[PDB]
Amino acid sequence: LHKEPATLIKAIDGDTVKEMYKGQPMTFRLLLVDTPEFNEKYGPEASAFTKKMVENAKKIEVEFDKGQRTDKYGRGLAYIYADGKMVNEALVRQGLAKVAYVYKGNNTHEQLLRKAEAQAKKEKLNIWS
Ligand SMILES: Cc1cn([C@H]2C[C@H](OP(=O)(O)O)[C@@H](COP(=O)(O)O)O2)c(=O)[nH]c1=O
Ligand SMILES: [Ca+2]
Repeated sequence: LHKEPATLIKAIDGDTVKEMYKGQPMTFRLLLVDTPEFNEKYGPEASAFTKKMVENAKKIEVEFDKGQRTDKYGRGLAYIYADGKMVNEALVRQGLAKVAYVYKGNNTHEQLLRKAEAQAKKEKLNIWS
């Protein structure tokens, strides 16, 4: 895989972010994770985590996997990086997302994220508390 540029348009919630990619606005859904909805427990906190992460970053990047790049709702599916740090993984490491939606096409970083989840679980972090 490789990183490609994008600029933040707007944080949306824990695992969705509006970004400009190849000069077009689009909503990205983070691969391999599931944050709770804003209305659920840790939802506000997930949204807050992702927001600060992408808003503070001098450089946002987008990384498509090998399978499909758009989901059935037209959302981009990618690993998103903030100054080189992966938002998907960072959420999971903090117990603010579960590893989820692991489809055979698009799972390059599954084991990395599962390793993070294990550590979050060990620490009884947030969702795991
Ligand atoms: C993360 C991800 C979600 N989706 C779809 C499956 C789920 O469909 P349904 O909406 O029919 O449940 C939905 C989960 O997104 P949210 O967790 O953002 O709701 O998005 C994919 O198709 N591919 C993916 O990689
Ligand atoms: Ca969600």
